[PDB]
Amino acid sequence: MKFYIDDLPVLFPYPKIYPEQYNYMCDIKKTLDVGGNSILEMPSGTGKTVSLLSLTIAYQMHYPEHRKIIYCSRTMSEIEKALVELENLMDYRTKELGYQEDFRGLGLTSRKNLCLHPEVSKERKGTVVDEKCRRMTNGQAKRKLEEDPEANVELCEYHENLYNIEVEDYLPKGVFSFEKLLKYCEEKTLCPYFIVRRMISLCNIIIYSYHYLLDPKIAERVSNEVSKDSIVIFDEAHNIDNVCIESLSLDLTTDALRRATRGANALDERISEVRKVDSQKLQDEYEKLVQGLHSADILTDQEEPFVETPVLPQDLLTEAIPGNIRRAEHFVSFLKRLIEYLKTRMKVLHVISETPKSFLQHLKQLTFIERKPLRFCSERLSLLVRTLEVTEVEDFTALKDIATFATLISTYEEGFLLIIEPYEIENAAVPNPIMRFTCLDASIAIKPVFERFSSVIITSGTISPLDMYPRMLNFKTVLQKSYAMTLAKKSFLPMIITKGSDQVAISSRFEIRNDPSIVRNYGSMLVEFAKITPDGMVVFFPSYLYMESIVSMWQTMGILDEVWKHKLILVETPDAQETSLALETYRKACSNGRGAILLSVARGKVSEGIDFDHQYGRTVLMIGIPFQYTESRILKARLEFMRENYRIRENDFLSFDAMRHAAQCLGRVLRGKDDYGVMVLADRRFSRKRSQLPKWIAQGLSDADLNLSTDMAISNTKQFLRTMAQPTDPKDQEGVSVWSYEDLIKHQNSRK
Amino acid sequence: ASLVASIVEARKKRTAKKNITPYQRGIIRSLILTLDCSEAMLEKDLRPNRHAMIIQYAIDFVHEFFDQNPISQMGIIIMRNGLAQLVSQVSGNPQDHIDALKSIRKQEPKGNPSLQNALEMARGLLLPVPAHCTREVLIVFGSLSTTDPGDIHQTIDSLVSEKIRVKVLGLSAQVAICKELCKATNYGDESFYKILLDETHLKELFNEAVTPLPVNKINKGFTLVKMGFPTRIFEDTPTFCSCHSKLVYGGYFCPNCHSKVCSLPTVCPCCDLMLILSTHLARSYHHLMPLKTFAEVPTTEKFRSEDCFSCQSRFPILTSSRYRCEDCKQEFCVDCDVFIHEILHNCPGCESKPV
Amino acid sequence: DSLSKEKLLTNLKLQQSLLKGNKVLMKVFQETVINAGLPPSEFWSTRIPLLRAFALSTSQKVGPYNVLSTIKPVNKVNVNLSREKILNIFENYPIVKKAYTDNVPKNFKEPEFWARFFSSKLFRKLRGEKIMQNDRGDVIIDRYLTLDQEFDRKDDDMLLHPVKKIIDLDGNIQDDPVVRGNRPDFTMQPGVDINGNSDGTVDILKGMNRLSEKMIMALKNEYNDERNELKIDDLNESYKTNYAIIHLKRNAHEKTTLKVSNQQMLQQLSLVMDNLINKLDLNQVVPNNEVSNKINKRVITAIKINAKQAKHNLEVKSTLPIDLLESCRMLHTTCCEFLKHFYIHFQSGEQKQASTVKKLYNHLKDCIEKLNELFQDVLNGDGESMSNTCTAYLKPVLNSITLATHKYDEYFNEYNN
Ligand code: SF4
Ligand SMILES: [Zn+2]
Ligand SMILES: [Zn+2]
Ligand SMILES: [Zn+2]
Ligand SMILES: [Zn+2]
Repeated sequence: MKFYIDDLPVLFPYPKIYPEQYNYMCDIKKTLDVGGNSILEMPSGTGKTVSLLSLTIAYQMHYPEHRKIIYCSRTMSEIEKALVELENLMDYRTKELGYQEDFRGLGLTSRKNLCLHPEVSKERKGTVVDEKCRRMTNGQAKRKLEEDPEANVELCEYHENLYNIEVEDYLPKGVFSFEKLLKYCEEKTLCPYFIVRRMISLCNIIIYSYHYLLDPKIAERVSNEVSKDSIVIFDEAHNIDNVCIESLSLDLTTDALRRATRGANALDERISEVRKVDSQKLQDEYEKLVQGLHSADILTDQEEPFVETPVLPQDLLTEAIPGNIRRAEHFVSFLKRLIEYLKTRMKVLHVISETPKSFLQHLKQLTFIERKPLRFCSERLSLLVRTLEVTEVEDFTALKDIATFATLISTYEEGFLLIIEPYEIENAAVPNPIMRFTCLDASIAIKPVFERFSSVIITSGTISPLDMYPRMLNFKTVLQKSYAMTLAKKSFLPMIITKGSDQVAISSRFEIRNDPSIVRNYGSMLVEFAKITPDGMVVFFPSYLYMESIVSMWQTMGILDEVWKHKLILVETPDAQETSLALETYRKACSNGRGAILLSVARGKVSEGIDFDHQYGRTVLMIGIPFQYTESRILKARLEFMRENYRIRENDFLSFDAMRHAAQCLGRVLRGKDDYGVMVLADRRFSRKRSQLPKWIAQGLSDADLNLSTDMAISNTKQFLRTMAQPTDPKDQEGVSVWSYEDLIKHQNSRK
Repeated sequence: ASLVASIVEARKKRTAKKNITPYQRGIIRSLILTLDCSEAMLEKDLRPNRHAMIIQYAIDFVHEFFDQNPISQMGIIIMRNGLAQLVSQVSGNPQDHIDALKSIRKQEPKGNPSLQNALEMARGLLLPVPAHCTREVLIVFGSLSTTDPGDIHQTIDSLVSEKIRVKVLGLSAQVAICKELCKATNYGDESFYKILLDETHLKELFNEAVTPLPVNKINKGFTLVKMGFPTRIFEDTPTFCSCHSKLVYGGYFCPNCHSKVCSLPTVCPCCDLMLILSTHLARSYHHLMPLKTFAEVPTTEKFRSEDCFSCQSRFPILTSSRYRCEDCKQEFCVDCDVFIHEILHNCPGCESKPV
Repeated sequence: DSLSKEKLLTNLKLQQSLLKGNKVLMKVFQETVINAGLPPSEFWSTRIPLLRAFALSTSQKVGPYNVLSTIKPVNKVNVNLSREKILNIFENYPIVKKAYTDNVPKNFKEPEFWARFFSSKLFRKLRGEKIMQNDRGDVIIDRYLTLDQEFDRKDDDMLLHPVKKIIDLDGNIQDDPVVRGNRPDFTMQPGVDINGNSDGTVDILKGMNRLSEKMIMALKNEYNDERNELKIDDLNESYKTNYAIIHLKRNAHEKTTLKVSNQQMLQQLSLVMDNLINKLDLNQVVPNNEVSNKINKRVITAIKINAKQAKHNLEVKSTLPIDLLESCRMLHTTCCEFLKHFYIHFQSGEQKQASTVKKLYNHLKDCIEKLNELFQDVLNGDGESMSNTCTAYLKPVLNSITLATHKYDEYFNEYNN
């Protein structure tokens, strides 16, 4: 359906549309015309992404700016689903026009997902895949093979075909799904990793993860070829503060120092071998450090720096390497005594939380190691590894951590704290100690996104409320509001269970978690939903050890054995391969109608992008409040941190963040205006969290449902399944929840 | 507001029944009645038993189907304890099915379902079925799980290849597998998989399910059938029947081999031809031409008559229960209109109207 | 498969088993095949759906299930040992089948055998219970532990295959596998002790999982697409009943092998209105008891014949002896079987069946002579007084037999001559 908005011809692949999506597109168009930022809470039971794609394609083709559009996603599965949605959209628009328009827009992922060389791809670790792909495709391999054809450091045929052909002739114009381009590059023996690394400037739009946005090692590399004036759109980035912190927080082990000593000793022995063959390469490196040439100055673009950038590219140094570490032997001895300092600061007895300034002051007090060499150590080590040709870096890969930490702590001192603890494992036979680094502000990595792009547009599904996100991130929007659906009748059924059918108060606190009476209550609930579950049902808990503890004693006393006769059960395996095979079995079980029951963490891998619908999304349990573990020093420092800066209350934030995780888990049931289910919540303290609930979620929640028990919960689920076990008149939703185009026109005339 | 609620519920029913169309429907039918003795139907949530009201309502359905569709033949497969069983194959005799039903009533139900086994031997029962004889199976299920010896999807595709349409009637709620079964079995339609809410709605589902089903153009079976009536002779001697070899005072003659049979509508056992009467073909002309609904006029207008055209009773005033046949332009009462549409098959107002 | 009419005729052992199950089918079989000489191939050729029903009844098996989770031992535990449960365990667990196949005939007897099998560690281990090292079990079955572990690794190897891409979470975890952040808590790691050894709940989860994939491969035995499953029909056109309507045209033809006028009907209407407004007389209607007597004569003439029919308005009681009665019953039944096969012969419409029609017509002529000598024997042994009953009783089947002979003769003269 091709209709008109105020200035733009807008197409839709369906004959029908929802008003929430329509007004959402209207507000997006207003935000595009005004420029700047916006935060919009969409109703997660509305199809959003296809409307987004239709509006962006129409905006790009008709608007004479023709700004690039940057989709920003979380998971490769989300990227692939968006690829399928866009391919449906462009097929529709090609059929509508009678022709395909010129366009390119693709995804982005790793070599481990993209190495079509069958030998390099077979390695389990993506670090090993990247290392071997470097070793035989880095151009050093090509130069060795060109100099000596007998020099058997080979090249990938998929790599070499991309230089046999041209970069614009890598693909025919259009949009390719990931399986489609993998089939194409298998047919023509092409490397899609280097293809998509060469498609960054060439595609009109882009979609990728958040790691290649935030982590500076993989951030500026994408950010070079993208336009300054592009359109930025996010998706479900409510947990991006965790990703920002984990991109800038590091820990230390005794294994790290041991591996550092071994790598430094083997590196110095190789330096002795290199100086006894030919000191010319090291002399050339030393005079290039005298001149002050960096890794980008000396290395080509194909070869990459060995120690990738720990700090932001805005926080890099441009002057020369100091004379203390300018010589290779002097740098190696300096690194050795740095490891000596790290070892003698490693052996503490109790918990210390010091500043980077305090660490640097004690560093200069004890030894004579300075902040500018600690910044330059990463570049110095990368240039040393490139010159030395030490390609077996298995002993040498640990020193990347030390150079990363040194350049991080010698650049960052405020908004960051250095934590030193004597217990790497608190529940251990022996105390391994640890130094911890803490990222405390999440606005730092999204700051260069803010000053790089004006049209930064932010959205998610269950982001409620909005105000603390311009607190935790130092920004503001020109406009922000939220959206709830104008559904015909309620088909998601939220209620709060504070008590079992025995009327016993229920919770999942980390102290009273091993309370066997409340456990017996919990399994009476498990029995009663296991007896009644038609297709699928999922239970989450705040902590996977506690899941394993309760399911272990459950199997021990046999209620799992007797509920075995109803359905199957799957639990989130530690290996995500086994978890994927488990999801395949559950998909086949709901396909044949046996059905299974799922267990995973509210902060687990299933909770961050996995969808369930119409037999998979049928009902989801949450037992207790999904809190983060309380005695995390990083958590307490961040809690204090955000209170001193943005006056953010600790317990209020903890409750709000637990509700954010719970709402993110519970949003994996409803897709359009056709799915249905019962939303069951099990804690006493849930009743005071309607404000922390999203607007549409708490809209279906009743005040009588704030305190319910298992018996009338069972009753209400029965009358629910009898209710939508029956059909419904289309005329009850013909123009009030679903619109025709004529219904849209009639609403437009009603508004004007 | 009680009459207003009754009027708007009758409007919703009328919107459901607006599609009064003269579709060609399944007349030469072959039926399989899949039943289950599993332990799920032992539950006393239904009073006296799920299996109890299954037995009596199945007896009622047997009687209603043999009345409304006499020429068809219907079989009974019982599921019990991991392997389904056959107690009655397709026959023109209800008595055998009724005796099997009361034998099941006398016995206890217990077990666990194997729907693939039930479908496989149902497939073998419908294997020597002629193309004009439409193949249909009715499904009841009181559980939410089924273990099966092999995969169900090859069975699904094979039964789709065998050109079958099947209704499934579940107990608790909708199951995705049975929804997919009715979808692929019924060319994407999922109106064939329905769940009850109480016993009244259950009986209404039975009364709907007695009726034949309209047939598509794409599965065309346009042919002829070689039919012949028998001749009743009220004979003066105990005489052997062809089937059971027992001495009967009177009976029929075959139109070809002149043999006698006990009952109608039955095939010949000897020269092997379907022997019916005009009653059996006469039973479904109200399917062949239906009776469209009658115009309930409003109380605002003046009326031609203020009393019923048919039962001759005076019409009430707040609402106007004067229901006008569009084929006859005569208003009738709600009582006569409901009775004529449920039982009768001609409008006496249209008999009054000359053409 | 073995589902053709040829294969149903081929399964002679199944025919033997069902014949041995039935009784009157046995008696029919000896009278036709053994006494009269009917070939078996066309004995069973009229019973092909019954053969198919027996073949389906014999050729079916049940769904797999977990024998172990269901069965509890319930102090020597009592056992309701079922051989069906034993074979359920056998083709559930080929390790148990292999432990069976070398122990009953060689090492120890069957009851001491299954006593050791209930005693064994592998019993409670493969049962829904983590194995305890305190348990003594059965040391003979303890040699099967590493054999079953080899079976576990081999089954994992054959089960392992490339995973569908959109479902695969390995692409998600390998999307950015070079992330060096911080590891999660003790919460997210599996349940281990202070020595780091696990409780084995992941191992029993693997075992029940592997049970589910054995169910999946039991379904997946001898006995692109992403676009459709990602397509959504919620905002699409509903399915249309493309059913054809029927219309009627009606023109009934009249049957194949005086008129009053408007003036006449008007004047008779005038007369009858004159008589109606004139007079009605009550007692003029009584008949004169002679015309009423002939009325009674006609009524009683109807009553006599109709009530004589109504005098004769398990079967009826018979004066026949039971031996002669059953002999005429079975001869009648087999002659009906002949005549149904004769309609199979004649309605076949093939020149291929000509010698079959000839030889069967000889058999029918033998049946005719059997009936005639039967009636002669009942005549001379009973003085005809009930042999009249026997002949009148068997009369309609021999009448249709004669009808078949006359049809064969008339058609023979039509096509031959
Ligand atoms: S060029 Fe591509 S396919 Fe070849 S080794 Fe490198 S990543 Fe693998
Ligand atoms: Zn009979
Ligand atoms: Zn006949
Ligand atoms: Zn009336
Ligand atoms: Zn009428």
